[PDB]
Amino acid sequence: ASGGGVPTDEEQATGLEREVMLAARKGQDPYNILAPKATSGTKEDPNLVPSITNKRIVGCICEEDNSTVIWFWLHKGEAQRCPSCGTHYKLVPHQLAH
Amino acid sequence: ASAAKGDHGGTGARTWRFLTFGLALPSVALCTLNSWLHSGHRERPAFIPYHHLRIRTKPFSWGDGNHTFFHNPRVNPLPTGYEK
Amino acid sequence: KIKNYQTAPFDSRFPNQNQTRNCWQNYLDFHRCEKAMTAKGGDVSVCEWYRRVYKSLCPISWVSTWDDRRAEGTFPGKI
Amino acid sequence: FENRVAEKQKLFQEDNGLPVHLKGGATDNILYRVTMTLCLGGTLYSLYCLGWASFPHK
Amino acid sequence: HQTHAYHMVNPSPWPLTGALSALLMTSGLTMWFHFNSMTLLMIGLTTNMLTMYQWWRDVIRESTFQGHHTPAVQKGLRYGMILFIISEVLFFTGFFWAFYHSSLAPTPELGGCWPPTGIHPLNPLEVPLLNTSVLLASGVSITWAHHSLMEGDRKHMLQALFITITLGVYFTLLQASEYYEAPFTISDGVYGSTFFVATGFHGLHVIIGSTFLIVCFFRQLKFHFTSNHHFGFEAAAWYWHFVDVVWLFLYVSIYWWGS
Amino acid sequence: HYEEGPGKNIPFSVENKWRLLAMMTLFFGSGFAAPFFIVRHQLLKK
Amino acid sequence: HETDEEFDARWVTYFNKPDIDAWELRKGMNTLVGYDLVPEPKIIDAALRACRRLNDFASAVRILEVVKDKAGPHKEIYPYVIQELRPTLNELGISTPEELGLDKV
Amino acid sequence: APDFHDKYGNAVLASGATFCVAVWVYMATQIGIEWNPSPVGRVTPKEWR
Amino acid sequence: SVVKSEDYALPSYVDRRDYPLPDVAHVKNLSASQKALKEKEKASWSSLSIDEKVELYRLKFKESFAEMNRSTNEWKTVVGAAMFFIGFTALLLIWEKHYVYGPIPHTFEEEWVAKQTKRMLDMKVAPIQGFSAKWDYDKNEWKK
Amino acid sequence: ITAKPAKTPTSPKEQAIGLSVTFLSFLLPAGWVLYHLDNYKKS
Amino acid sequence: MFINRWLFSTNHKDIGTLYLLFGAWAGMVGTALSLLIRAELGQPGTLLGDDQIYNVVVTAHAFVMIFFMVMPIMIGGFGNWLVPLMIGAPDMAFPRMNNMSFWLLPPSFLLLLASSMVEAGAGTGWTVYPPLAGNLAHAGASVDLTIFSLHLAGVSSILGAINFITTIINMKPPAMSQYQTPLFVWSVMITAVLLLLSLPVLAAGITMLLTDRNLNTTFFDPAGGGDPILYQHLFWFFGHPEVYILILPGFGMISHIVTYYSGKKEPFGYMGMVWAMMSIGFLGFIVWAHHMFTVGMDVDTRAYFTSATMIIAIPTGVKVFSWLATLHGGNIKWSPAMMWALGFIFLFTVGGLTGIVLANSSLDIVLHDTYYVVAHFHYVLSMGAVFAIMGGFVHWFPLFSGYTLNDTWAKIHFAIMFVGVNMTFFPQHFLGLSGMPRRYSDYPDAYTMWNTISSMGSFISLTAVMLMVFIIWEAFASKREVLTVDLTTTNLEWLNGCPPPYHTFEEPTYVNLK
Amino acid sequence: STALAKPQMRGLLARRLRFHIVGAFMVSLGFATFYKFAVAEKRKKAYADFYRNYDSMKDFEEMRKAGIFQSAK
Amino acid sequence: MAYPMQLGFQDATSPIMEELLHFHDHTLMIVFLISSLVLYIISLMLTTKLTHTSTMDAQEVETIWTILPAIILILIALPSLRILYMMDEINNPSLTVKTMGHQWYWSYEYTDYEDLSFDSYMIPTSELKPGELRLLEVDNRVVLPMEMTIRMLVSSEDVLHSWAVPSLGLKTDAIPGRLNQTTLMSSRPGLYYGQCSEICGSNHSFMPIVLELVPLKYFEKWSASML
Ligand SMILES: CCCCCCCCCCCCCCCCCC(=O)OCC(COC(=O)CCCCCCCCCCCCCCCCC)OC(=O)CCCCCCCCCCCCCCCCC
Ligand code: HEA
Ligand SMILES: CCCCC/C=C\C/C=C\C/C=C/C/C=C\CCCC(=O)O[C@H](COC(=O)CCCCCCCCCCCCCCCCC)COP(=O)(O)OCCN
Ligand SMILES: CCCCCC/C=C\CCCCCCCCCC(=O)O[C@H](COC(=O)CCCCCCCCCCCCCCC)COP(=O)(O)OC[C@@H](O)CO
Ligand SMILES: CCCCCCCCCCO[C@@H]1O[C@H](CO)[C@@H](O[C@H]2O[C@H](CO)[C@@H](O)[C@H](O)[C@@H]2O)[C@@H](O)[C@H]1O
Ligand code: CUA
Ligand SMILES: [Cu+2]
Ligand SMILES: [Mg+2]
Ligand code: NA
Ligand SMILES: [Zn+2]
Repeated sequence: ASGGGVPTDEEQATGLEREVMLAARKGQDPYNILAPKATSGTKEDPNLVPSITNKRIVGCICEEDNSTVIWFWLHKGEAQRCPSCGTHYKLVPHQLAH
Repeated sequence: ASAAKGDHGGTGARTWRFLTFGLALPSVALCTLNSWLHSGHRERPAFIPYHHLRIRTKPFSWGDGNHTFFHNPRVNPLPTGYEK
Repeated sequence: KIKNYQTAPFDSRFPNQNQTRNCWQNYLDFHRCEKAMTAKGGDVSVCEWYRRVYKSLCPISWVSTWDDRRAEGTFPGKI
Repeated sequence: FENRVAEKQKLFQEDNGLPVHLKGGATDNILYRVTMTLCLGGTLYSLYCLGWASFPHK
Repeated sequence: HQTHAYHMVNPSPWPLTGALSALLMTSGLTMWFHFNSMTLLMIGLTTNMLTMYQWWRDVIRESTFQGHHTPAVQKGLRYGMILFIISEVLFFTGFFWAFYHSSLAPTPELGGCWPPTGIHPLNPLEVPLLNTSVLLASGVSITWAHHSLMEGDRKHMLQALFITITLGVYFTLLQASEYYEAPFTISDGVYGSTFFVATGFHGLHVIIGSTFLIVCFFRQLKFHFTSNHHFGFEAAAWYWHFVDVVWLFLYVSIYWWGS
Repeated sequence: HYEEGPGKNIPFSVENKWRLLAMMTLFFGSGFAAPFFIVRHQLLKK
Repeated sequence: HETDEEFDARWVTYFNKPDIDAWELRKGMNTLVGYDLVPEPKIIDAALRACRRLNDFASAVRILEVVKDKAGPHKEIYPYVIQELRPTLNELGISTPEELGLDKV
Repeated sequence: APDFHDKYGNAVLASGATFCVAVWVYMATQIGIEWNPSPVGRVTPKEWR
Repeated sequence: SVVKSEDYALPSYVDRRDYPLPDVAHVKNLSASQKALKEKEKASWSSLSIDEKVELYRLKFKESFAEMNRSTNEWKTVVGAAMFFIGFTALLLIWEKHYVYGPIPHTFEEEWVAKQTKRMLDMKVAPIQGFSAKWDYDKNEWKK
Repeated sequence: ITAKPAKTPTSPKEQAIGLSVTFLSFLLPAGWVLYHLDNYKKS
Repeated sequence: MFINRWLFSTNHKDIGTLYLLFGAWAGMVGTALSLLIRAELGQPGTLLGDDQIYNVVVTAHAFVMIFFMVMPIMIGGFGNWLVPLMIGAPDMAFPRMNNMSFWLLPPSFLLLLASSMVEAGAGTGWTVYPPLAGNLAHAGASVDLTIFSLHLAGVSSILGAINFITTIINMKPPAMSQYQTPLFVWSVMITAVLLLLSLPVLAAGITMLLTDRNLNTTFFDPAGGGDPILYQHLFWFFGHPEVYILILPGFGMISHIVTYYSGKKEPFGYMGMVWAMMSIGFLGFIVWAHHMFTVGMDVDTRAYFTSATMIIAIPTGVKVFSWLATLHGGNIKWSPAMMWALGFIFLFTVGGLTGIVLANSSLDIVLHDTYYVVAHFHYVLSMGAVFAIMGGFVHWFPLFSGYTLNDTWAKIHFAIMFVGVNMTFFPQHFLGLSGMPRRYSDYPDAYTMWNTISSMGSFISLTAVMLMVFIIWEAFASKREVLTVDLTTTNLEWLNGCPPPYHTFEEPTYVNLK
Repeated sequence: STALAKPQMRGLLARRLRFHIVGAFMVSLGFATFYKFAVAEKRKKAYADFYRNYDSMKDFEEMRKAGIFQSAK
Repeated sequence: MAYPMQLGFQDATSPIMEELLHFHDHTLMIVFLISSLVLYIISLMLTTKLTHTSTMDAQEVETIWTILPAIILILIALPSLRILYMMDEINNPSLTVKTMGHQWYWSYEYTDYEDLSFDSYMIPTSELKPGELRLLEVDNRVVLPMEMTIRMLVSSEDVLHSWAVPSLGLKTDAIPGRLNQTTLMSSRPGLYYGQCSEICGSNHSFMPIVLELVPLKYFEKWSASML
């Protein structure tokens, strides 16, 4: 009626599929599968933008449902503000898979 | 329809095998029966060179150009009638 | 028996632009009728309306092909 | 049968710079060369045939 | 190093060999229909098969062996296979439309009736009904295969899949034997034309679907599939259900209603 | 890896503007001329 | 959405913020000139004084420029605006574009 | 510093235009093109039968 | 002041009437007197001279509104050049008429046309408005 | 858009050359076929 | 290295580059065919002395412009360069399949060339209607080579459609919904759904024609009970969605170019523009028998197809008015791309309007198969589409190459092309009203003057085309490298520089939810 | 030296649009008027007048006598 | 026939074609107002230095621009479909004539009483009589009674063709295996010309149609003499 013999992802998943699986398990998202949640985005509480280098593109949707997305390179250093709405973003660089 | 049986507790592998061997394959056995029983050569009809049938606007790209790909001499007449 | 024929009148069975079935149906009616008469030793003259209607409507080459196929025994409609 | 997928995962993740279609070894090369020879040869021959068919053969 | 989950594919020769194999098959059918020769066509068919084989072999290397199929990749491939089945359903729709067009308005050359004068249709309650039960049964067994795999059951997945494949082969041999026995041909007017072209492209799809399930059978034998990650098997099942539904429309339309 | 940058992401050379002129000439010129030589070809078969 | 008086006061306050920074100066001016109006002298007055607090004489002249620009073909508008800002201009020592010859092409 | 247009504009405009008018008037009137305009107000009808 | 390709990701200068306060100053490295000028700008602007004020504007901005909005003579090169290539086209058409086209049908001969026009009027071609409507059949001439 | 000065400027003379050679590459081969159409028609 | 890059590509941008090159070269073939057409008609009498060759030229002109110029440029060329850049995606979903869609095109084009070289070519019209396209009135390989050509172009565009739908649905940033993607990316997704659904039906119908010609089937042959008119329904069931496929990516490009050179952050009424493209794409499936108003169709069927065809004007007008509203209030930059786009707004509107005159089956009786239809579709299709392609090419050329065009030369090119196409096609309206049939190698004498002028306009557009080739050479010859580009904050495709690196978005963009 | 009166400073673009859209509607009425009279009614009157006293037998006799017909000399 | 420099339709010979002219005049006036409103607004949007670039609300203006077209379309569809149903209403013809297309000539059959048929070929240009029209004249014209409703039935004995007479408002495809019907009524005697309107091979341009419309008594004698 039953019996086994089929591998599981735990046993057999490899390469990037396994990396994504093992990160999900720890609740981390190094391959950017999820949407980040906004902070209040003030100068004291900037949105924090992980990157592996010293600049990353940010798209800001200034208000919920805006169809227009505002795009700009976010550089390592002091917080920058969206050119449309002023919300603050600060880059937090570096590293990944040990 | 529900069909006329019951189960729905869960449609797992055991349930689908139960259907495979208890409904699906038994149907196939029945219809194999019924077919191979209404089989046996029905007697062929008078050839009539109807112009809407046995079309030949170009020779076929095989054999002598005038035989269909799965030609059966018993039941497929040529435009000029059944083969000798 | 009610004549003065100019051409085939409008027929509400075939009210659209494609008139192929009108020509075909009157050809069939004529020959069915003429089978019935000729056989029943009756008289072909009652079949005349259909002859008039199909001669008006049917391309000559179609009447002529269907006539050859009747003689040949390969006409596909039932008469 | 036994599960040899781990062996295969190691072969294909070997850091030798080969592209996937050649990473299985010399046989991938032979099959690649037979396929590309037939496509290119058959393409030269279709052109020949168009050449032939482009002209009346009285 | 990327930090998205998508797959950058190695540069590959298979797109160009598949494009050239299309050129050789189509110019080869031209040579076969017009210049009395099969040479170009045999080369095209051979390159097409080599291309498919290396191409899908690489997809498996990328997934099973290299781990490039993350969930985002897999979701892509799901949409891809559904979009493809939709294009095939449309291709079929044009042949159904040809069938209905000819049969609902039979012309004078036919006798003005459907089935045309002089056509003797197959009895739909004979081999045609057998073929319907054989394909419907293969929809049940393949669903059993799918639940066995998801449940981790290697031997029953295998056995349910083998049974699915045997039923596909049986439909193919029954239909091949019907084609031979049929008293009408593809050259018997629009009756033969619609019957054989519609059922023939459906027949081709059964053969392609059974080859797809056979590839899954061999991949299962080598343990490629995990109980949770087995998209090639799901794609083959979707395509098989597609072929089963086209069959049901063909059976109701052409064999039953058009008899 | 592959060359990148202006003039390098294309399958033709823009290194010399006169050799590129010749190339663009042959390329566009051969597409434009082809239908003329096809008409001539058909008129010459009879 | 609001009365003219409320719109103007919103913008007056905006530019009057004492510690307004350079980014906020440029964001205000760049957003303001997107609207279908020439800014009231009172708005302009606040933005010029923001330029003062920010030690930026260049942007004060540019602001006067963009006023003239936003009036398009309505020639009467800019001199009316300058008329009205004259006490501020005198007080802060801001020269007009025309006084610096920056209106010639 | 004058650009191309400041230097050559007037010249390109005036000769392009003269040239264009000249060569079209010549093509249209001197080389035997048959425009086939209306006969109305211009052809005297003549017996044909 | 030199802009480089490697700077594409950084905020840059632009002169636009609709973006009057750009993201960066026109002049980024100041000379020593430009610097002291910046220093002076921290005191009353009434103590700056016209040239100092002009030169404070030019360090922040590249062109003034008057300048960046100026009209040009490009329209003359565009229109005269387009006329020129249109005129060149006519050389092509003159070539094609001379070397490609042979004689047109005999039906365009003047005497054929006069006869054809009479036959069109005898058949009353377009009698309501188009053609015969334009002939006076009483006075035997084109209507005035 | 702003751009750098040309790295390999194309002077008016060089432009007249590239323009003239471009035009001939479309005009001459087609000229030749069209000029000889009768030679083709009556073969 | 070269073979790996350019023959084995799996890169969206390079594949896009090859599609642009292929389409450009096709556009030269198509142009040469159109000039042959207008030479034949340029004076009364015969030029080619061979009307089977004239009809082969007419047929090839249309297959080359549509399948080998417009679709590859717009969907293969701009679609591939722009769509992944505009959603921050690292490539297409199926980057290796993407490259078969490209490579199937040269063999498809070679088949069409072969059909015209063998026998007497296929002089059928691009509709390829039986019985003229069947094995008695067109015996021999030419028509079947045309059918195979279209099979290969069909598989190309069907695999393309799957790849673009998947890419656009699956690969945007996790925060961006569909109502945050750029109008050009929606215009592609909707073109693709039309291609996915319409091509398989063209494929079924031409396969039935292939089997009629070669396997003694009789789908379209009345001797076996078939019907020529079944073929027209299958062809136009595809052929009407094809015309929307040919314009929809040009409407996406126009929305981008007008927004940009109007100095605006966004197109007026975004969701109205999404809705208008979806509405047009949907209606585009229920109108096809307006191609068949004289085949003998029932009066109620004509009334329905007239009314359904007209309705398309409503969502199309929302687009036109929304482009005007995007110009409205703008700081207008009179660049050469902007001029292409403004000439597109006006000339597409002219042509859509004569399409609405033809939608009236009563007037279409008299206009069908005359030059009024040829005039209609050269406005809305040949100019609409061509002006969108030229505006997109001049606009994005510096993104794709890293080099600027000479704008003066490009304004000159526009002026010349504008004069040419209007001198060419405007008189064709008079020819159609006055009864001149289309698909004719010669015409009654009364049609000479408008045909003469139309042929001279053709030569003007030829000059514009030679000039374009020179303009592109002069750009690559001079190598002026791009330094700065405005409005990148709302034109994501420009933000990685010109030309962007081989791999872009290896690190994806960061977009918050909130 | 007198003060400058305060002018309209807001909604100048909207004002300009309203004005010209209105003027465009006027011009549309004008053109329809002209066109009904110069094309549409002209046509109606041309056909009406032509047929009012038309005599088809007389028209035929004139054509017959000009020698145009195959069937009528 | 068309005449040199013609801009619009051939003058109407039938009450239907007259209707079409008036319906074309109404629709063209719409087409010109719309295309010139669009050109005007384009010039209007491009001719001011005043700017407004902030986000604009669309949901007010989109009403005008949906309702107003919807109304215009209805105002075209109303007269359009009136004509359409009017062409379609039961006609009672006095005569029926068949035409068969062939490559490349027409044949006509008048078989209501006698068996009359003949072929109608273009007059070659080298054989035209002085004053006759290049590409338009035929040897044997289709003679027909004037001021009488005639039923024309159209078919083909080879590829498609299409039988058209622009001044009578007529065009009906000619399809082998199919008999299409249309009706013809001329208000006037005269010669009315048309040309084949569905591509049918190398001589598509060279198979015209000429109607010769004359009083019934001429038609009757002409028929008798063609037997
Ligand atoms: C090329 C050769 C030109 C020949 C002209 C006619 C000769 C008159 C002799 C002869 C002396 C006149 C006496 C005869 C009366 C004719 C009776 C008739 O039955 O009449 C029926 C006629 C009426 O035709 C005419 O009344 C001709 C005028 C053309 C319409 C207006 C556009 C003006 C532009 C034309 C310039 C050329 C190309 C540019 C056009 C640009 C594309 C539209 O035939 C048509 O319906 C064709 C219209 C096609 C539909 C397109 C509609 C939208 C067009 C664009 C509007 C743009 C707005 C501003 C327009 C903006 C201007 C750029
Ligand atoms: C880009 C390609 C393209 C496009 C987009 C269209 C758009 C339309 N076309 Fe056309 N069409 C062709 C390409 C195109 N067409 C081709 C190639 C053929 C011929 C095929 C052949 O036989 O070979 C053809 C043929 C064709 C015919 C067949 C004519 C015949 O053969 O007799 C018809 C019939 O209705 C038709 C109608 C329309 C209509 C109503 C539109 C509408 O979609 C246009 C809607 C647009 C507007 C109306 C203008 C913008 C709107 C406003 C400014 C709002 C206000 C307007 C109103 C209220 C009216 N077209
Ligand atoms: C048993 C299950 C069926 C499998 C089919 C077996 C045969 C070979 C392979 C092709 C399969 C499918 C293609 C469908 C098209 C053609 C008809 C085929 C269906 C069939 O096989 O029909 C047979 C005729 O075959 C014939 O002509 C055969 C001619 C073979 C030529 C193949 C056709 C080539 C042209 C088709 C190209 C297809 C292009 C489609 C492109 C896809 C769109 C992108 C019927 O035999 P018969 O003797 O007439 O009648 C029986 C009387 N005893
Ligand atoms: C006698 C032969 C003559 C017949 C002619 C044609 C021949 C037959 C072709 C049969 C099709 C074989 C397809 C084999 C595909 C195998 C590769 C595969 O299935 O690839 C999978 C991805 O699926 C994927 O690409 C999905 C791949 C989609 C394949 C779609 C196949 C249909 C092709 C149809 C051709 C149709 C032409 C129709 C004519 C009109 C791999 O991912 P997983 O399975 O999740 O594995 C990963 C796990 O192991 C990790 O834990
Ligand atoms: C639709 C597109 C075409 C547009 C118009 C083309 C414009 C013409 C460009 C010139 O083309 C040439 O001109 C010739 C004459 O002017 C030819 O010489 C011919 O004429 C001679 C002199 O009459 C001889 O010297 C030569 O043999 C020769 O073949 C000829 O070969 C050709 O290349
Ligand atoms: Cu007969 Cu066209
Ligand atoms: Cu359409
Ligand atoms: Mg037609
Ligand atoms: Na000609
Ligand atoms: Zn923001």
